[PDB]
Amino acid sequence: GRTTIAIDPVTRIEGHLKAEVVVENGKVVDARLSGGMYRGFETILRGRDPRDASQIVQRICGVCPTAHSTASVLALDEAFGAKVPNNGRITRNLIFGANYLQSHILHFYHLSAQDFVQGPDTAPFVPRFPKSDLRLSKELNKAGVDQYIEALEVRRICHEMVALFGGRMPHVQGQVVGGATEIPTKEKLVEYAARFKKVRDFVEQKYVPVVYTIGSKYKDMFKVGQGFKAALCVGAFPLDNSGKKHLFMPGVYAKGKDMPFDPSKIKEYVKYSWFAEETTGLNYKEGKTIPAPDKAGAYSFVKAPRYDGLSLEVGPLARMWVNNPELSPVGKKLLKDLFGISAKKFRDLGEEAAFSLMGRHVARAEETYYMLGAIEGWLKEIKAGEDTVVMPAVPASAEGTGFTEAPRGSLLHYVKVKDSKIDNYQIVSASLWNCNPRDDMGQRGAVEEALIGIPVDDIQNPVNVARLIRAFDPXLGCAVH
Amino acid sequence: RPPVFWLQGQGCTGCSVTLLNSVHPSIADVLLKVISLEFHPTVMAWEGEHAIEHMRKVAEKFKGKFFLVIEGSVPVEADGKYCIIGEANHHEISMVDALKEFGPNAAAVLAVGTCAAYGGIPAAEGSETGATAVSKFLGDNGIKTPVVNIPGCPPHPDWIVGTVVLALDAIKKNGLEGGLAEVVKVLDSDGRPTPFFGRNIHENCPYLDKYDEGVMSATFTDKVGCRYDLGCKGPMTMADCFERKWNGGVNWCVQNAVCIGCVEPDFPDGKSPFYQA
Ligand code: SF4
Ligand code: SF4
Ligand code: FCO
Ligand SMILES: [Cl-]
Ligand SMILES: [Fe+2]
Ligand code: NI
Repeated sequence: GRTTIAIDPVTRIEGHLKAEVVVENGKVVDARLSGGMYRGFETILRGRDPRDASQIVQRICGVCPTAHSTASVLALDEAFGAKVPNNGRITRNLIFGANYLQSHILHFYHLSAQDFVQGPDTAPFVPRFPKSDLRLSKELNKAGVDQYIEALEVRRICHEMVALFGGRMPHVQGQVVGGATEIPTKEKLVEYAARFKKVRDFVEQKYVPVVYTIGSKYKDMFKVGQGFKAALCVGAFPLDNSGKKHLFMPGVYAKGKDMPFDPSKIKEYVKYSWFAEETTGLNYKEGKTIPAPDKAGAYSFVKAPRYDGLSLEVGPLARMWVNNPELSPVGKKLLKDLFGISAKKFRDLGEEAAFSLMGRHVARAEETYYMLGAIEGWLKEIKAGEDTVVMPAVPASAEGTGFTEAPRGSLLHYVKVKDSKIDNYQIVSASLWNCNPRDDMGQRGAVEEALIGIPVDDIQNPVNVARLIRAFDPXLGCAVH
Repeated sequence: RPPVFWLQGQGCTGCSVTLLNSVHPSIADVLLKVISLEFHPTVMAWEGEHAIEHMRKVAEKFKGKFFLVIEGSVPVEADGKYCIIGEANHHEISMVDALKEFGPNAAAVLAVGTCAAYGGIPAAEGSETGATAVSKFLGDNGIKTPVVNIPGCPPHPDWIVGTVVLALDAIKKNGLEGGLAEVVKVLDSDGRPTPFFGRNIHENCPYLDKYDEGVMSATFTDKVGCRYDLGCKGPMTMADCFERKWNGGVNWCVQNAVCIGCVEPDFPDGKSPFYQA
């Protein structure tokens, strides 16, 4: 009748995740996600010089540290009254934009591609499920392998681009309250542009085409994994110095309807989370982190964030859906050639196909393409030699919030400063929105709900369970912190 | 090909990402010919209890002969429940359990990253999880398996591949036993290889003259003066960043901003505030 399947560790994601699903008549009919590892950055940050935060918060997650760095300095800029020079804003975008490219490339090839591509007879590519449902021709499988290897060079080059104005990566030194620590010189801009060109080539010629092509051999995967079909974007990549227009404009989508994003509507629930019951339902500005690992009923160190009581998902899909940009020229051609679809903007594909397992991989590939244009824009806008930082004094009393989009979705950092020290620091991260447990009202998290209906016609090889999860690109370091 | 199991406790996966940045000419050979990376949750094909069972089967077949890479600290509070790394036979496996199971039967343990080496950020002021350095945990539990620390937050990939290579050479010359004896001959009192951590950043810093002159940059973007007043921790830090630099030689912390002493046992607390002398 009903079979429970627990997968711990879910692999080929970042961090510690357990998935437990119930399977009835060949489908997932229930799901619970557990983030199994906790560090407690929100309490570790208490009492430090607020400038230290932009270093500490990066160790939340070594795959997306520039997202945390960015959110933190934006929070500190606000709290310190610091006016980031124009050239510093652009430099920051160059540092952070380069890791979007690394992160999406890492995710598709090095995390996700083994879900569809058979690796060779060497560890860690073997052993695996005897019935792994790997459907690609010898030729397309070989392209998959060839590109996973090439991608190892490309993603490393991305990190080289990050380090040029960033200092090193993981964990940039180059972003601080007040802007960026190093003025781009003509020479180093030549170096960033030369590497960006090789990345651009790979994304256009290899990555976007392979996601569509592999996608075309797994069309059933566009029909499952919808969940709530509700999305959040909080905005990212300031495009002028006045905080108005952004590369990704904020918005919420739910039940077929677009609405504005109002961060006061965010509450984090803890009934099913290992935190003290009296801390449930707080906005981040009043957020508290009191761990309760023995609490009865709870099953995760991830809190449950709700927007106006809604369970929402985040990430490239959510951003591309909210913003609805033009599809890339590769996507447009491949949609036509391989799927028989003529589309012009992202939403032309329809809610059902966009919010599906494979739709999320396609949204990530498209967003990567969309990021090339933004970076090329910043490379034109940047001015060699122009100052990129101001040096503000630490205030005795202040508060600040930084909102941005991490490669995996919406991120914000709130800081409260008192006696020139951190009094409260709260983080609401991307994978916190996606991989969270039930809220106090028993409503499931986005990935939990997206698991409902996933096919498992063979309980001994239940491959689609981790496949659905991996389409969200989870990082539980971010989710839990 | 001896197996390697890569276990993550309280880490941020940054030690795996830094390794993926390696340009070391030996790295592909290490992974394809030298060892077999049999368990690594971020990159391996299999999952869950299947992955765990595979690790356990290989551990048994290679008892005494496999190597453990540990990334992240080990939290001991609340009976190990702040880090659960898997489940098999209906039993959650904490990082505490995993180290007590695999620790005794490994040939050696590489604690990669300042977390595993020394506690690092998860152990810093305000933390509540009992996060513990690998070597201390193993000792507290009477496990005598040798440990080498490769610290840094994250380490330079060449420090990781570098230590494997110097370990590989020591074993080829003298066996598993003679080999390991020779590697202690190059570890400092903090258990780290003196080839990478034997030299002080500040004594080898290109801005040393400015430091001696008393010329201090007042803003991060002034690349002419010493970074000391901006918070540079170079004077108290032992690493070769000044020479090899980071990410294919394109930059390093002191050129770009300041050194935060990421390789040192007191990181981060003893290095904080980061942006004041
Ligand atoms: S304080 Fe830092 S920048 Fe100054 S000479 Fe020493 S290591 Fe170099
Ligand atoms: S320069 Fe200092 S902070 Fe940067 S990697 Fe080296 S030791 Fe760590
Ligand atoms: N990308 C990313 Fe990290 C996550 N989830 C953040 O925020
Ligand atoms: Cl990022
Ligand atoms: Fe949080
Ligand atoms: Ni992350």
